[PDB]
Amino acid sequence: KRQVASGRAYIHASYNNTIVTITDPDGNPITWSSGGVIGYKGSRKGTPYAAQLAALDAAKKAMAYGMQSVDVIVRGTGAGREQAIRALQASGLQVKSIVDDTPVPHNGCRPKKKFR
Amino acid sequence: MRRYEVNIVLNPNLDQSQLALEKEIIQRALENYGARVEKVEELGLRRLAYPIAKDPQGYFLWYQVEMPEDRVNDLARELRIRDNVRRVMVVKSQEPFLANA
Amino acid sequence: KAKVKATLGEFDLRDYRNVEVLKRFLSETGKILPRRRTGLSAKEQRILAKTIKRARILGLLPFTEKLVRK
Amino acid sequence: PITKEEKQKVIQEFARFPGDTGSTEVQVALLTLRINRLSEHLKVHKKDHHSHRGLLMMVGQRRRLLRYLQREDPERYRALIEKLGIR
RNA sequence: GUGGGAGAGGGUGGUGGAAUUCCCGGAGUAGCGGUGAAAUGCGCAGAUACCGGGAGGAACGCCGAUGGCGAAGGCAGCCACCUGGUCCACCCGUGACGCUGAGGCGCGAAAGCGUGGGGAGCAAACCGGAUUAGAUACCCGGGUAGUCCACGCCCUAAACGAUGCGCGCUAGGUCUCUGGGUCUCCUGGGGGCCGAAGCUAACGCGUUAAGCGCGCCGCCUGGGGAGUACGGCCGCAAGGC
Ligand SMILES: [Mg+2]
Ligand SMILES: [Mg+2]
Ligand SMILES: [Mg+2]
Ligand SMILES: [Mg+2]
Ligand SMILES: [Mg+2]
Ligand SMILES: [Mg+2]
Ligand SMILES: [Mg+2]
Ligand SMILES: [Mg+2]
Ligand SMILES: [Mg+2]
Ligand SMILES: [Mg+2]
Ligand SMILES: [Mg+2]
Ligand SMILES: [Mg+2]
Ligand SMILES: [Mg+2]
Ligand SMILES: [Mg+2]
Ligand SMILES: [Mg+2]
Ligand SMILES: [Mg+2]
Ligand SMILES: [Mg+2]
Ligand SMILES: [Mg+2]
Ligand SMILES: [Mg+2]
Ligand SMILES: [Mg+2]
Ligand SMILES: [Mg+2]
Ligand SMILES: [Mg+2]
Ligand SMILES: [Mg+2]
Ligand SMILES: [Mg+2]
Ligand SMILES: [Mg+2]
Ligand SMILES: [Mg+2]
Ligand SMILES: [Mg+2]
Ligand SMILES: [Mg+2]
Ligand SMILES: [Mg+2]
Ligand SMILES: [Mg+2]
Ligand SMILES: [Mg+2]
Ligand SMILES: [Mg+2]
Ligand SMILES: [Mg+2]
Ligand SMILES: [Mg+2]
Ligand SMILES: [Mg+2]
Ligand SMILES: [Mg+2]
Ligand SMILES: [Mg+2]
Ligand SMILES: [Mg+2]
Ligand SMILES: [Mg+2]
Ligand SMILES: [Mg+2]
Ligand SMILES: [Mg+2]
Ligand SMILES: [Mg+2]
Ligand SMILES: [Mg+2]
Ligand SMILES: [Mg+2]
Repeated sequence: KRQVASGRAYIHASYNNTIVTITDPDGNPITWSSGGVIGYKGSRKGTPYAAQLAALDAAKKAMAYGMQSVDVIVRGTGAGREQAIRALQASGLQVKSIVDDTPVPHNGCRPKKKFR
Repeated sequence: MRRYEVNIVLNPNLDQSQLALEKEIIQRALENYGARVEKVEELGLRRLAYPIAKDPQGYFLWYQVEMPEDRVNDLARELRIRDNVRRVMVVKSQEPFLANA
Repeated sequence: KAKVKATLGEFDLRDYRNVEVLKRFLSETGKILPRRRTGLSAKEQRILAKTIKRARILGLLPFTEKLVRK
Repeated sequence: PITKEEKQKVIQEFARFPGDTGSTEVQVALLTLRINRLSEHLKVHKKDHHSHRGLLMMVGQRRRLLRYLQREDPERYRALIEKLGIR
């Protein structure tokens, strides 16, 4: 209903899930998918397959609003962080660029014992 | 008296009425704190490395002065008062350490 | 690879204001390069660290950048 | 701090003769000037315990030179003390 | 003394960006989260993911090191003021003024205590979910004291180099920080590694001694009872010597 046809794709990849958002050039989102959006429920969502199908689910949802050009942004290390990218390139969406923007603190906040 | 270097970055949207006022304000503040000015370098519009005050550029000033040391931090306090003044960084002058000489 | 001090001129290591030359010591991200990549001495790198941090606060050198790859 | 302008003013005031930089009186003068610099710095900054250690070392060395002057020539000791207002 | 030098040494004020959390707005559906699997938890009052604006607190990525500084505890963004220690060159001055050090006094991580602040993240106790034969636990979701600041207490430690301090002497080689020099190198002052002589029960130490000597302090004399009992001093208490 928008006809954006150019914009950004954010891959949020953790060890428990891989989830993909697609926005317009200004950053405001359009559609999105994830490991849970497709049928997967538990630990399966943080798999490269779920990463693939999630990237492709949002990539077809963006075809509705007419997306062709896509700028990829990646945050987090995760299984299928790369597999969601590789899926995104073959989605028909012409991938403009790929950037890794994973936030790293300058040692500011005390992590949970899990990360200690 | 020791010798310092004053760095002042202000908002790069001023017309002349405000640019003169802002700098003749920096003169007035220096006078009251006893800063003899040895030399000045006015660079002006420079592309900043990151957004400062939502503005992608900044107007650059540099002064080399000699003043009493006890008064320096109250001079920093007096320059950052101005809304248009964004960065005040005052460094004690050092010898130009060369490398690959 | 080549080292930074090797392909350069005679410069002021203490000048926080010269961006054209200080940009040559940053990586693709804003990170300050190790001595193995700058070819500097123990005393020089310590001084460079401080001068780059000075330039970062004046908005001349970046704190961190975005890597365009992967 | 203590500039060499003020240093020389003291060394010339307490020298036993022109050119003397190391007399006991001159050392005890120069230590005492640093003592009074530090104890006024320590009236404020009470929580600075590392500078306080430097002071305990100066008093030890200042009282070690005075304990020496007392033994050899007790006159120059009083004329030094009465001139520095100590003890 | 003079003239130079390096440094997260200390105290005070100021300040910068990254990240977490919360609030506001924009946009946007059906889950997010989390684990070995999970569940409690959160989500249609619209979360997670994304863009922007704001508040607040704590810690400083890269530089960063086998590195530097300090007597030890310990010290890491940047700027300025106050300030301590230390090292080198000159061979200038005093003329044994030295060393150690029972007492005394000062310092003393973390935790804990008092009064008043502060409170983002983390997190004893605790509230739950799991696992389990049981779970008073590791794993998961929550969360108070506290961690942070001011002032005053507490005085412990694997407070470690398990090696008290100062000085003289006794092959070198090699890496390194930092001075000076006639700058393949020489010469100081630190920090590492091999190793002469020698010591050691052995492992190992070896110009940074655990070697050869001297001065002075501390301390030891089988394990359990026991750092307990009593007494004393100290502490608001926990408790300490
Ligand atoms: Mg999962
Ligand atoms: Mg993380
Ligand atoms: Mg990590
Ligand atoms: Mg990791
Ligand atoms: Mg860790
Ligand atoms: Mg301002
Ligand atoms: Mg000096
Ligand atoms: Mg410091
Ligand atoms: Mg909202
Ligand atoms: Mg519910
Ligand atoms: Mg708040
Ligand atoms: Mg490191
Ligand atoms: Mg040391
Ligand atoms: Mg230690
Ligand atoms: Mg100094
Ligand atoms: Mg002589
Ligand atoms: Mg003589
Ligand atoms: Mg004692
Ligand atoms: Mg303590
Ligand atoms: Mg504590
Ligand atoms: Mg308290
Ligand atoms: Mg928590
Ligand atoms: Mg917990
Ligand atoms: Mg069992
Ligand atoms: Mg033993
Ligand atoms: Mg012991
Ligand atoms: Mg050696
Ligand atoms: Mg040299
Ligand atoms: Mg050595
Ligand atoms: Mg042998
Ligand atoms: Mg050895
Ligand atoms: Mg020798
Ligand atoms: Mg020895
Ligand atoms: Mg005993
Ligand atoms: Mg037994
Ligand atoms: Mg017995
Ligand atoms: Mg037994
Ligand atoms: Mg026992
Ligand atoms: Mg006990
Ligand atoms: Mg008894
Ligand atoms: Mg008792
Ligand atoms: Mg009592
Ligand atoms: Mg108890
Ligand atoms: Mg106890």
